[PDB]
Amino acid sequence: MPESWVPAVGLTLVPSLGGFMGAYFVRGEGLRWYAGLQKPSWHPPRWTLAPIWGTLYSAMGYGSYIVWKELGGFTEDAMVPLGLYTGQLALNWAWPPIFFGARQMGWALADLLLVSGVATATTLAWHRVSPPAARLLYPYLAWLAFTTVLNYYVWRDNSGRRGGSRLAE
Ligand SMILES: CC[C@@H](C)N(C)C(=O)c1cc2ccccc2c(-c2ccccc2Cl)n1
Repeated sequence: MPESWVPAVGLTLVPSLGGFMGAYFVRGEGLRWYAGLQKPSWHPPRWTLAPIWGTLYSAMGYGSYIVWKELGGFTEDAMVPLGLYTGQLALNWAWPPIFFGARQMGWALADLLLVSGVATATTLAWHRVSPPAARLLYPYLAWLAFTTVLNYYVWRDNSGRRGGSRLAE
């Protein structure tokens, strides 16, 4: 039944819901909390990147199609890659603690799950089965890349107070 593939759309929508909740914190009252925290001046509007999921959303769907092209459809072979993404992503969903509160600066946890979670699961499955699909992710690298640098600016500003010895002259 065609319904078997339909979940592919759901596969990409699922992760979007998780990241949204984390972004919702800084987006809302967190803004007040951020007043204490310093955000890089080159930081773009919150409503701008927040929509990124829309960008990754479509890519994840079409990317899976590429995998379907090689396998010829959904077969035990196809279940391993796409299935892993749904499963591995869920296990990772359990990692973030800030989702419940986020009141604490621990927001950094969103960064690790965000980047490694979405990339680690997709990379092992799609890359091996469909290397070309990895290119489709292209924007994923840029989006995740911003969080790495963006996170240091906020955390370093506060965390900078401690671990100063970590840096050399
Ligand atoms: C803090 C500014 C955020 C909203 N920004 C401009 C982003 O591009 C962004 C988008 C996201 C989308 C999904 C999940 C997370 C983010 C995070 C982010 C990065 C590190 C820690 C916490 C968050 Cl919400 N940051």
